[PDB]
Amino acid sequence: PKHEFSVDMTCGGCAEAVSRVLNKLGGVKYDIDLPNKKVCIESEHSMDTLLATLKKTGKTVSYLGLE
Amino acid sequence: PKHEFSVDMTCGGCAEAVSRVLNKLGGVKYDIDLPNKKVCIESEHSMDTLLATLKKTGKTVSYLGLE
Ligand SMILES: [Cu+2]
Repeated sequence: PKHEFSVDMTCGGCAEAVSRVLNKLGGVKYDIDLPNKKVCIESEHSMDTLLATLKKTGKTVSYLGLE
Repeated sequence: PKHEFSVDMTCGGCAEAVSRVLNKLGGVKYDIDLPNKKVCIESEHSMDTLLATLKKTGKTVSYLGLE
């Protein structure tokens, strides 16, 4: 499944921190779009696990949906 | 005790993120100096706990010692 999240990243540092928490979770393939404040994640991890992982950053996160 | 950490924050968004994770931990009095990449924390929480809480952000964190 391909999950789509809004994450309120406002600098390259914010983007890199997202990548680091996702790397720590593992079992993910992702792309981070800074100008559109979007993270897409291909994973077998649950929506809730991915959400909780992103929210660890301390950034505002919401779920946009799924393919 | 009064602990000091370096946290590699590059924008105000990064400072907010640090604020949010520390608020969620609770039992802390902190100040964040964004241009100097420094976070001072007065807490009864162990250094270990504060370090782990800061590293949750996915930002690079190091320990600048007791005041
Ligand atoms: Cu930032």
